Amino acid sequence: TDADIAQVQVQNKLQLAMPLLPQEVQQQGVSVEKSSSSFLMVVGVINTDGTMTQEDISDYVAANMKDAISRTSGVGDVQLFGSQYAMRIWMNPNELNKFQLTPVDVITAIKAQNAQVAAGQLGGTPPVKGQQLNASIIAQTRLTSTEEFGKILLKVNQDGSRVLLRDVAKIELGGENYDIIAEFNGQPASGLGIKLATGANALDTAAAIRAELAKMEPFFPSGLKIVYPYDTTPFVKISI
Amino acid sequence: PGADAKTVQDTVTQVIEQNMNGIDNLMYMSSNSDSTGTVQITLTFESGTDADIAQVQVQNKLQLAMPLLPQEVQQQGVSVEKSSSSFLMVVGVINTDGTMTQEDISDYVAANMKDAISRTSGVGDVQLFGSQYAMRIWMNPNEL
Amino acid sequence: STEEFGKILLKVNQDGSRVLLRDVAKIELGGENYDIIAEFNGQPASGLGIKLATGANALDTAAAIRAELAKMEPFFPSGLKIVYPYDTTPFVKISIHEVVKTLVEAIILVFLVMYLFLQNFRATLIPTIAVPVVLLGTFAVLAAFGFSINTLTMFGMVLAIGLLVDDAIVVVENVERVMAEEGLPPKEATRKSMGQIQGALVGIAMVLSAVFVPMAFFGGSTGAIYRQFSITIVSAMALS
Amino acid sequence: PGADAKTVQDTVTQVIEQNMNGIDNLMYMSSNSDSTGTVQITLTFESGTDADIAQVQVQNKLQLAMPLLPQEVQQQGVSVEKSSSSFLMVVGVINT
Amino acid sequence: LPAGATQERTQKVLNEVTHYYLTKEKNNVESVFAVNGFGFAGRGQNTGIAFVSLKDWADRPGEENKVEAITMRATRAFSQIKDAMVFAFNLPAIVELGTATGFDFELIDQAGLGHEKLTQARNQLLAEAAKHPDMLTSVRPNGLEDTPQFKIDIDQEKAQALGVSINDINTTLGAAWGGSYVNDFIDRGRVKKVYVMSEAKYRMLPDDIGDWYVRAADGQMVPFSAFSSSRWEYGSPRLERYNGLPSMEILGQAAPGKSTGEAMELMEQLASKLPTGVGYDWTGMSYQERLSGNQAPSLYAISLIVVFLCLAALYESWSIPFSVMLVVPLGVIGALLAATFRGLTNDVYFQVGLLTTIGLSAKNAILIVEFAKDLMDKEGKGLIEATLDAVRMRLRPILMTSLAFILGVMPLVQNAVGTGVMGGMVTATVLAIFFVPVFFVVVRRRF
Amino acid sequence: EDTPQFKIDIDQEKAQALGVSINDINTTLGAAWGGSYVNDFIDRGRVK
Amino acid sequence: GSDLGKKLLEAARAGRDDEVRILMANGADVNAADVVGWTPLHLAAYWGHLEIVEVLLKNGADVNAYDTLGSTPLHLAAHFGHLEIVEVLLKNGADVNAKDDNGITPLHLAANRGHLEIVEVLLKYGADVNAQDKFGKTAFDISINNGNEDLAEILQ
Ligand SMILES: CCCCCCCCCCCCCC
Ligand SMILES: CCCCCCCCCCCCCC
Ligand SMILES: CCCCCCCCCCCCCC
Ligand SMILES: CCCCCCCC
Repeated sequence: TDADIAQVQVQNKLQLAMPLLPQEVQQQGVSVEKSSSSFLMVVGVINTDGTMTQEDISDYVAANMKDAISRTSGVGDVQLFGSQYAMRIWMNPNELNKFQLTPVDVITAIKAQNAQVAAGQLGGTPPVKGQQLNASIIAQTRLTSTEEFGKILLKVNQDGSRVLLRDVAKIELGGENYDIIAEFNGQPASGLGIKLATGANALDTAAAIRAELAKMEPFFPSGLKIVYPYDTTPFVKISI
Repeated sequence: PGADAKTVQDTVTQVIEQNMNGIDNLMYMSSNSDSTGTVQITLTFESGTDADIAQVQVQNKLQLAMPLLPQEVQQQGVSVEKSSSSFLMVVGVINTDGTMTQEDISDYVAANMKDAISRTSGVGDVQLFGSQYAMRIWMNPNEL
Repeated sequence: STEEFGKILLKVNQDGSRVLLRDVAKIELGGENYDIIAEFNGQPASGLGIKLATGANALDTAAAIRAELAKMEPFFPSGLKIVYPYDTTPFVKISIHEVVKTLVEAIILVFLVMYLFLQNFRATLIPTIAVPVVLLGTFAVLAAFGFSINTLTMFGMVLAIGLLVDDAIVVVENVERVMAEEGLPPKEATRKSMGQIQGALVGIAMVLSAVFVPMAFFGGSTGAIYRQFSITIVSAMALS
Repeated sequence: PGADAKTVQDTVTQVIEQNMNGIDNLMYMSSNSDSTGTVQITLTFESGTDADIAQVQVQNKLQLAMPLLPQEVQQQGVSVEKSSSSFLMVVGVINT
Repeated sequence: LPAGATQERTQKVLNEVTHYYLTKEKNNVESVFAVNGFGFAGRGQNTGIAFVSLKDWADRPGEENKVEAITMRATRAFSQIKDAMVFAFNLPAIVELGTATGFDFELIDQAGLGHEKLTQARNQLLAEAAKHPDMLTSVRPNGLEDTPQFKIDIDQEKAQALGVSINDINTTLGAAWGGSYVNDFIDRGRVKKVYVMSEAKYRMLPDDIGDWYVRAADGQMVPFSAFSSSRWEYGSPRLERYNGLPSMEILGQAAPGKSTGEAMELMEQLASKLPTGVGYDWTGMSYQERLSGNQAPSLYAISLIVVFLCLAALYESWSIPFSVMLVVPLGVIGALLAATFRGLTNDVYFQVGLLTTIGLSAKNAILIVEFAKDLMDKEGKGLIEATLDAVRMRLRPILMTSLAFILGVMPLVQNAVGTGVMGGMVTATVLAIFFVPVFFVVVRRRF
Repeated sequence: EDTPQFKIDIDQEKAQALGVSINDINTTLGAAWGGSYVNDFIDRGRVK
Repeated sequence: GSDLGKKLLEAARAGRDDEVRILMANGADVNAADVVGWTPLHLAAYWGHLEIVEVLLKNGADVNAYDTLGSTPLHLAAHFGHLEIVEVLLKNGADVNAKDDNGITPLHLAANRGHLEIVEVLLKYGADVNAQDKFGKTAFDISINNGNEDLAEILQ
């Protein structure tokens, strides 16, 4: 069976089912992948300085390495042994009840004040006669720091005090999920579990992954090293 | 509609780019995000790659990433096309007597001419330079 | 219609009087956007960018497009005119025109130069037969390999006609020479003449293949252009 | 769903049909829009054509129309698959 | 046009550009397709292209009426224009490829430096490229510079106090100023869009922001000025990315005399001196022509090895092959003189032109050597005797083909190209009839 | 193998009686104990 | 703006010191406005070019020039953390209590982005700590909303 055709047929049928799926499941991104059941190689990532936590290493791999390895031809599936960071709002139910608020009010406030608005332009098309200037209007942009999420105004009291999001929750960067924790010879690590795409060559794909990692190595932070704890390709190369 | 370069990149460009994975024989992926409220993401492939397979693989990974884009972009919708602006010819349509705007000309070409040129023998693709009519509501803030 | 959009009810006031969309907004048919202002010699303009279908004919499609536009003439509003600011058809015609010229032109001059030296109309026809046979043969091999009639294959075929003329002269001249210097009959003179050059002609086929074939094994854009000249010339030369 | 033949044709069938221009080895294209809401555009290809590539090239050109379609039509989802006109057999089921 | 330049201004330039072409080039120009709004560096109100359609080749006689000539004249007259950077340029031979001369450089933000820091790292590379005119020329950014934009902050406290939802505020703003696609309608049996937007004269200057009113929860109509506060700042109207990461495309070419390969090697050296977290990659033609370079010597090597081996089997000798293969420069040099004298360029047509001349001069030599060698083998003749008999027997047919060629080419004597392959074959024939005899005797004496 | 799981029933009458929404009850429960993906933000140039 | 005035704005914005110095010699308008009302001093102050700020002030550039929304160069310098440009501007007679159309002072902007040293220098040159924006918010109110205790200690 041509795997490229098999994927197109499977996805054609999935596309009919996609809108029937819950709203939350679609936003997590449904993925259709053709690959081997097991791993080609694992690309381990450790910090020899100790200036980065196990959380920090996983976040760097996700944001600065994974996407490029996932795009590499011959790579069927990439598995992050860890999790990319997310703006974690840790709600306190005592503090929420104290100001008569719910998780609903927290969710409404974030959607309202972490907005990327399309506000249009000054002197936009079609303009009037003898128009002077043409400039983009910049309204609200996405929040960038934990401190900005901190000062999200939830409500204003009768006396004139303000309830901020930092008053009813602990706000920090942290894994989208906290399920996967990797360790290389005791010391903490992240890594990419790379599966070989259906039909693609093992050795040629391995070379292309190394080639892409080599382009990143120069731009690593302090004491971030790559390690190869699992690789099937060296056996193939030497046995031949 | 009415989005700045940064808004487009942060909400559309980065989201589609992040989902362009498991696509065969990719060389590089350049993209532009400008203040006309527009994004273009060109995926260039290895020579001898089946351009039909290369397009459907790109088309498929976008569709699963469509729920992640904003309401206004999903509504507008996103198009995937093969990139070879090698035209056979370009037919210009003009108005000499000055009874028609470019809006009126484009709409006539779209309604009457375009579909007929498309069905013409040996014509692979047809592209209208300008858009057909749209119902414009020009709001008055003093009256509102 | 605009009337229907105008009569959209926004509000009903206390007294019973109405507020419509037309009362708070101007309504008309217009463009989706007003970013572009297209003009052709300071006159409002639009257009159609047309692309050729896979395995189609650029000359037939072009003529067919002009035929369809000509039958839309009587249905156009007043002032509307078709213009052709860009067209690749002119260049395709010339690429074919030069090949037909060079063939006709070659067959004439070979006939003259064959008669100027050998001085008999019987010998002058043998080039006139062989050159057309090989060119028609070349078109069959281009079709089999799955090439098109384009500038690169045709200006490569122009250079090929030069090689075809030599193979025609080399054989006939050597028979006419062997007949002159030994006085042999046409049949035995040919057997001896071919016996002298047959090993060399096979040798030349390999040597010119060695020159022209590796040109086609370049990668990417350059390789694609080089393949057009390579397959045309090697095919034409090998058939000769 | 719940749209007459005319409204279904004007908003879906024409929008899809007018982007099915220039597909490799396309002989003819029969289509119909009915009062139930259904569209069924059938593209029949030249004998010997690779049916899998034929499907792919239709799916590519269909995604030009997909943005222009109504919101509810996209919600129901649009299928692109190789078809056959006749039933091989009918398998009846009864209760005795 | 510069930053904050309107559509009405860009048209006035395009009007003057079209006025020039239909006036001062009425003999040459057929039409001008003026497109305000679009550009090949970026889009917007402040950009435009003019597609100039010329008349037939016949109606434009001489080199003065060609594109290259009209282009240089056009750019001079448009240098006069006040608030614009206008210049004409010919279309590339193959529209499908692009510019297809010089290099295409992508400068990449490799470690989340941001927009403002990559802007400076680019300016540091541009400044360095300017200090090597001998190697690099026309090193420029292929994109728009940062422009003024109207930052507007919504006071969340004031909006909540007056009882105004943010949804209503951002929608009122985005719909009025930006325009909002609502739903579809049917104009004469065809589906078409419905856009709500402010009438032009209420969405032009910051003064107009104050004229927009959002209804509060209590019922009051709150003006936009009550809960808004605006200032100016600089942001990019066109952000670029390459392989997921932020980038800036830099175009350029090798300086006259220098190869495009050298120019790239310097650009690589200059790039290695930029701030940390700033990488680079080669895209477009630079990616293509770097793939070509590696292959070239391997394919040249195979060509000669196969030629040698094929001649070796033909003649049954390792040495005699060289007598044929030494003819290559004799066919080549004629074409090179014809090119340099008349002023042609070494292009892909000219290169395949050389290969055919080499091929046909080799063809002539292969028979001369074959006849010469056979006379020595069969009839037991001497080296000089056999060579002299060979070149005599082969003189007529070589001159017959050569006469047919120069008679076939001289209708072109269009005059410029007419001497190219004419001169290439004249020397190829003249030299080979004298030099091939030499090559055979010199080789068979030594080996 | 099967494991103990905390079954929780929502009395619809008592909810309607007090005037609490059912969506508010399920969101509050789902968000707090499960986690709610609200929207995206920009962490040093990247969407997260 | 003049023909030269345009090249001074581009040069002042860029940071090309030599080009400015020659345009000062050729008598380029030091008070040449942008489309939005930014003088070369604004552009130099915003993009942080100390050399050009000093050279422009030397050639009689207006230190209290304001754009179409009433923002002086001191706003731009204070807001974007350009310490030694705030010093130079205040020394050459910049209005430390300059209100834009929103009633925002340089002290407000410096406090908001949390540039501690600039806030002290502004206060030293007599910045009004009790000054309010259109909403009625002091530089102190901005510090407690951001939760900057270091900044909150100073502003009193
Ligand atoms: C669109 C592609 C069509 C292919 C046409 C091929 C025609 C072949 C006919 C000649 C065969 C000669 C074999 C040597
Ligand atoms: C029977 C003929 C005797 C003369 C032999 C000539 C052999 C020429 C063959 C050259 C081609 C080499 C193939 C690799
Ligand atoms: C006998 C030599 C044959 C080699 C085949 C390749 C020819 C075309 C390559 C031209 C490269 C020139 C670069 C300026
Ligand atoms: C591959 C070339 C071999 C040459 C050998 C020469 C024998 C004397």
